[PDB]
Amino acid sequence: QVLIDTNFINFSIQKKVDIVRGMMDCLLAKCNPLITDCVMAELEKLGPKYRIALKLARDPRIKRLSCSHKGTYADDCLVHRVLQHKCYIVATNDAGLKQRIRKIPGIPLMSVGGHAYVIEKLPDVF
Amino acid sequence: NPKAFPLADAALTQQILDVVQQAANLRQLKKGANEATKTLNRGISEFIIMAADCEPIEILLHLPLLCEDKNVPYVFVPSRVALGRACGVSRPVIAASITTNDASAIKTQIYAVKDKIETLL
Amino acid sequence: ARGGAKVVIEPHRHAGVYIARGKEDLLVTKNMAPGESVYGEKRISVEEPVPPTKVEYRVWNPFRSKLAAGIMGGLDELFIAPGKKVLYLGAASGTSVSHVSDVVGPEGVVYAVEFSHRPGRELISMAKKRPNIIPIIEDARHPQKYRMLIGMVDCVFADVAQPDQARIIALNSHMFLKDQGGVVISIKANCIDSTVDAETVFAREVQKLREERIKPLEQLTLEPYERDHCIVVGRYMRSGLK
Amino acid sequence: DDNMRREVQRDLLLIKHRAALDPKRHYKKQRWEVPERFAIGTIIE
Amino acid sequence: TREEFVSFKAHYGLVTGLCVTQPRFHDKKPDLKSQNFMLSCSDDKTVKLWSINVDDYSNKNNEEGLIRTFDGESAFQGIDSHRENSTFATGGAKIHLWDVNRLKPVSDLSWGADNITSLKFNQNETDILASTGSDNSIVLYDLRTNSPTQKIVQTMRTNAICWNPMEAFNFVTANEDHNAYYYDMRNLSRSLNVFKDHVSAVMDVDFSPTGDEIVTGSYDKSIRIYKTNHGHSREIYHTKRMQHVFQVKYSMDSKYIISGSDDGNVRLWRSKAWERSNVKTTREKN
Amino acid sequence: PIEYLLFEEPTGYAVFKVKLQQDDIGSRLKEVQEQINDFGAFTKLIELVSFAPFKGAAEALENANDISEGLVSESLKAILDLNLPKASSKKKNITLAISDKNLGPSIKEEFPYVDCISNELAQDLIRGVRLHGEKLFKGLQSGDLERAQLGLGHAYSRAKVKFSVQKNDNHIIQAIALLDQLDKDINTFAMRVKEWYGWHFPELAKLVPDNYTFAKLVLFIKDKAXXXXXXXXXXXXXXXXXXXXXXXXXXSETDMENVCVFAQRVASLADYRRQLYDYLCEKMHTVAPNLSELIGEVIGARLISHAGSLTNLSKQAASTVQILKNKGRISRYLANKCSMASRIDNYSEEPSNVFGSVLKKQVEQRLEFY
Amino acid sequence: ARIILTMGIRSKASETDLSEILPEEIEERVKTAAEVSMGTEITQTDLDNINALAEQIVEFAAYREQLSNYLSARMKAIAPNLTQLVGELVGARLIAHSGSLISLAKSPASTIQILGAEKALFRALKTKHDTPKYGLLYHASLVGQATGKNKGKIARVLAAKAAVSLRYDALAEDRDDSGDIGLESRAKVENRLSQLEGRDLRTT
RNA sequence: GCGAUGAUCUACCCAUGGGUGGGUACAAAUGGCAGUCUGACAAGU
RNA sequence: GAGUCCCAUAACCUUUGUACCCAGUGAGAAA
RNA sequence: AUCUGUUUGGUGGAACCUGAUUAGAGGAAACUCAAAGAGUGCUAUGGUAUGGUGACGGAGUGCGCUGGUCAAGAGUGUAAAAGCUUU
Ligand SMILES: [Zn+2]
Repeated sequence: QVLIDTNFINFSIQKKVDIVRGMMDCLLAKCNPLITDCVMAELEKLGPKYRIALKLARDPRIKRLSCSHKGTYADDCLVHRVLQHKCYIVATNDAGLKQRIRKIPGIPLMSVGGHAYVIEKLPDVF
Repeated sequence: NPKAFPLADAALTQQILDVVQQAANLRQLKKGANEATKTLNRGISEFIIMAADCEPIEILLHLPLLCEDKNVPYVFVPSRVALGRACGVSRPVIAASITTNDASAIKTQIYAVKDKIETLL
Repeated sequence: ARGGAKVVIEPHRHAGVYIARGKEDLLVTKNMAPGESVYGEKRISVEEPVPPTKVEYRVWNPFRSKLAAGIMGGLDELFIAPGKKVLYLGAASGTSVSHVSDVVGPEGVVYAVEFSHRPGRELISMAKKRPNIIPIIEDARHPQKYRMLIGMVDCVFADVAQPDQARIIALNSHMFLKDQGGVVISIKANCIDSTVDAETVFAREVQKLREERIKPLEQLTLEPYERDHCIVVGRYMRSGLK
Repeated sequence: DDNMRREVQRDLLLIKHRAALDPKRHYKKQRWEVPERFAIGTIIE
Repeated sequence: TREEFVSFKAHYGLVTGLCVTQPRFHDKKPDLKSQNFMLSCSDDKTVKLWSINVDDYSNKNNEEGLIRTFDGESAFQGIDSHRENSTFATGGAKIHLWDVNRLKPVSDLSWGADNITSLKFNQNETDILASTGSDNSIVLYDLRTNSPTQKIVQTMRTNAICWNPMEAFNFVTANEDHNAYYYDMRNLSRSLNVFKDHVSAVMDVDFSPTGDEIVTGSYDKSIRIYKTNHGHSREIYHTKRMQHVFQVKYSMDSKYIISGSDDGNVRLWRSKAWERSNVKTTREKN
Repeated sequence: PIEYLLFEEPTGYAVFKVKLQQDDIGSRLKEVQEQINDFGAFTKLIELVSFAPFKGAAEALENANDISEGLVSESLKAILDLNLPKASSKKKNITLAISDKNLGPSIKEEFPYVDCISNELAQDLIRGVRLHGEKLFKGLQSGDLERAQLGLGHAYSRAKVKFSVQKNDNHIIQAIALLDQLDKDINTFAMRVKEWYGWHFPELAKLVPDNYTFAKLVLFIKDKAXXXXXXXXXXXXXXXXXXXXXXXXXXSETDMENVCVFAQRVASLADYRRQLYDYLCEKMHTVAPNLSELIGEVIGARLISHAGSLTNLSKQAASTVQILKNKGRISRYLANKCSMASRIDNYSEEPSNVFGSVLKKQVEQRLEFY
Repeated sequence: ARIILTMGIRSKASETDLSEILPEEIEERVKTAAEVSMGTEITQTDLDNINALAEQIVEFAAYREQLSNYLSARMKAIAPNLTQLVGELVGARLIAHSGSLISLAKSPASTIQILGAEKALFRALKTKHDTPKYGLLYHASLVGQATGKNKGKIARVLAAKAAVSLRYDALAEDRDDSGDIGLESRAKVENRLSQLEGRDLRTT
């Protein structure tokens, strides 16, 4: 169950990969990607010249799960959903968020590079 | 309304008693109602096989009172005799138990039966 | 850990709970009905000044009760209290509900709820020595059936192992639970979902609670006592969930 | 109260320093100041 | 609850308008209380009835969706139903009135052979219909003469209109020049007001059931509220997360403004920014 | 349009009037949801119209067991004849707000013009009625809810569990705790009796060892002495009347009448013991007869006391349950069957005597094997 | 127990009067608890041996009132000059601690104070501490009539005058047997008591 | 003509009889620990 | 001047009188 | 013991240091006096207040509302009839 940033969607479009079909290439197993409620509030707030990302974000295979916050800021919505459970697998491409999660033990971070996606802290890469 | 509820299906009688037979050979099966009572007190039982045709039905009926206290699943199988040959015991065992043991070659197979027991509940 | 040794009792940080600081420590709550242990656990007696009256203290076995480890693992705010009403779900016997009665004291009440008749029969006979326990033998999935019998409880407790555990609390938190009074779920990983993992169910049942306007305060895992559980202390906001 | 102190004071002083009573136990690190209210009692079985 | 009753993959093209009316069949009666009924208007020459299972009344305890489909010749532009006796017209290249019981339309109406883009019946004097035009026009219809009744030609085209429920002979319109207009049905020589507040084309107006206020949404990413009197917006609504509001409808208890957007969300607001959902005591109320 | 509502209680029913409906688009808000904890705001919604209390506690149980079915009782049918104005069946119904979806059809079955609403709108009002509680009723409720929940809570439970009081086993517990204190005291006061009666006749207690009959002859012969009728009630009679002539101890009068009432207290109390013994011998024959066939009524009743119930013999392992070459063999071989008899006593509804005799003869032949 | 012979079942409860047993507020109160109560019904076989504990409880208390009547005869037999002073129960126990009456009168006055409290006494002498001051004499009717430290000062004057009264009872071969010395002893303590209550430590 | 509805198993000397070793519980002891405080002022004007 | 009940309305130890003894394990015993 | 002298508890508390505080710190009383929080309890009830300014109310009367039942008519429906909708 993989959380998704704004930034992971934006660089997914520039690198021509599907989310669900393209994540399974990097990950090699089945995955259920799920955008939180804070993250969708960012994608709308990005505005008109990001609206093609906002179409691709609302896809019925992309799940959505709500949150109980007083804010839009999803960079800190996300780490708080990670410390309290540690079942998720964060998909980011934010520079500051990677440093915020590489200090957290045992959370597979996932970024996009070149052609396909890459994972970092999975021990079961292959 | 019946007292031997839940009683298992014919197809589930096979899948239970076959798991009983391998647990007999792996020594995770403890044989007898007086012995299966103890594993509920020790907390190490996986699930409970009970015989419906034993007379009376009430000599072993204390176990669902003891199991549902501790969230241990349980079934009824129709024959004490057919539970006997699954048990590897010359005499019909009217109540059996599967102990929790983590070095279990049948661990992936027990949890297939255990999940088909909680379906009945 | 014998019948001879004399033990210091000391009040816990939680009210109504008492620590038995001996050579080893014990968790203890004051027996409302003296002279009887309801499942054979070893009980402490003192005397308090007429000759001094006998006050009997009963040990609170961690491995028997899923609530019991969370105290002994350490919860910040346990919403059960010596004055408050408390709703209980899935009290098969007095394994734990006799304890929850003794910690709410003679003032507050506890509503024992369980569906099955033969464990419910035992719950009757215990409920006639403890006046707090009024036991309800209706199914917990249908709260409109026992709507006449319970009014405005202050914290529910959830020991159901049915896999529809979030819906069985929402129908008991919306209709009976006093607002801003906490919810102590006890999640068991195997009984909800055996396919997916232990930790996914914990991240799934919290998010199901947040759909029902329960902001969960903290989460404990209670691992050394019981294998693979959680108790999740909620709060029923209903109004300003953010 | 300040009566019956000695069999109580020896007992509580044997609990504040209970780490030394047996070299195989090794309890958690805590301080155990003497609480304001307590009631020493025995274990019925 | 702010959740869905049921979601329907209705049409392969765009939907163009929804309207809702419980039918009155000649054979039976579909229940007002246990079900509600949606009617859609598609791009692909298609009008489809829809049932809805509704959880309102606990009096009872099939037919969850799609009672019958109404096929046409031209691409449909908009819909509205007529509250008396199971009646609705469609917007298309030809507006043509429909019976619910009949698959083919009853009467084809046109002032001229031009496309027609949106409709709405009036609330009282129910047989009077109003019909827009992409050829910057408005043609009112009267059903009891089975005939169009008059025409007015504005400078730019009209996206949507709305009859007031309370006065029932004045209709406000939404025009593609950044302005909205309010008329009398008797005298289309003089608009009763203009509303000069926007910066781009208004896409929809809705008359409050109070009959005082008119709420409008534009191709500008903003929503205005004005009274019938003042001629200007007393209040502007906007957030960053909405873009180009195409559709806006006032509540039926006249307090909370719904607002459709291009961004895909249905944002709902309040009418006055201060009126609360609280029921207030006699000291606070005074 | 939620005009009337109905909240049920152990103290009868209530029919309220909704003065103002809370606004229904905005019902998840902080505002309207925090109004319902506030009694100043909630009063503007609700006025009491009716309150018909239950005629008795036994009628309450019949009515409280009727809601959980989903049906309509007599009174719940009868209250709605007053309060609801009669409306049409097809157009413009009357709205009543019901806590239950399931109760909904059973009202309209009886009252065809009434539409029952259980929205989250309507159920919000009924939950508001619980919170403000007795303040809405304006004191018409005589007594309180807080006592009424408790008895109706137990009576609803005892109906569905369905145990009779004749099945109860605490009668076995208290009687064993009573017979042992009678046995503690009957010899104790009789030994006090002789230590009173040693000042007058030291010889009769040698003749009469039984504490039940030694306390009767003190009632019978207060002084010396032949021609005694109940002293024959015959070998000891002449052996006492001659020993009454050969008296060694001393002789006041009120002090012996103290001992007369004191020795009266013994013979009445052991009369209670023989009366209590037959009760326990009968309740064993009622509650656990299969256990009573193996060992008997007395030792069977001892085990239930040491188990603390009849249940804790059924829960325990047969090796764990304990009674007292025969020790290694029979005391285990009976305790297996002593366990098994105590199972079928607990879990039958009316346990049969017949299987205990069947279980008895199996134990006999192993005693024949010895 | 007297209620059970009167009350019986819960519907017998409301009808039957409890004027004789706990009246005028509790009779209303047991009537209130009679209609709603969590208890079961009880059969007429189970209302036989609660219906025969209600006898055997009452016959004990009816015997005990005969039994304390018996000591009040024996007080006025043996030492009536004592039991006009301190009452029947204390003089039953002061003789009971020492044994015979003769063994008690050979003890001085100050050891008739602390005749009961011997456990706290020899603790307080073997370790240097303060002796208990009442003893078994504290449950007399007259020490309780005093207040404060005056429970000590009457506990001297009683144990003096009870030692005066005992030696007239153990060691007079002629007894007037009317408590004639003892009522002269009690009037001296009442003069001592009402002197000592009139004096007060406060400032006027 | 067996058994999970439980098979099996958990100090001395004396030729199927007893004494000696200890332990548990009950009851008794006029057995023991175990010895019965201070001694002249105080209160009022 | 001076600590009762926390039980000398006892507790413990010793001596005699009475009664008695050296929970589990789980599949073999009989030939 | 005119043997030694460590440990533990109690007293005492200098020099240096580190922390905090300051018109030096602290105590006792209450049917006192005065500021200010926090929680609870209380029917805490005009969604537009009374049936009525002789310009009034009561009683009857007429219209109007409401309900179910009967009957005709309309619509659907069938070869017809049955059923069936009906502001
Ligand atoms: Zn968030």
